[PDB]
Amino acid sequence: SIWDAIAGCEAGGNWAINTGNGYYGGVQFDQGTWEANGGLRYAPRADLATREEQIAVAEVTRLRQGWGAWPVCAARAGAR
Repeated sequence: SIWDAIAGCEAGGNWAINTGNGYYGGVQFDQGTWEANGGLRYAPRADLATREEQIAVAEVTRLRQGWGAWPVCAARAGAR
């Protein structure tokens, strides 16, 4: 559950957060990155997808992009 720690850091654990800052949901995806990593299969934006679906897209993103996708929070979670 490394993603729960990242989501604590990115979003205070609110997987449905949508504050209008350019980023969405528990791990603060921008829209380009949600769609490029297959997110539209699940929901129109990351905050409209479930925690499990957001993690699924985040696993694809990490494999494609690395942890550099979450510049501080991945470190705070112990990440590779």
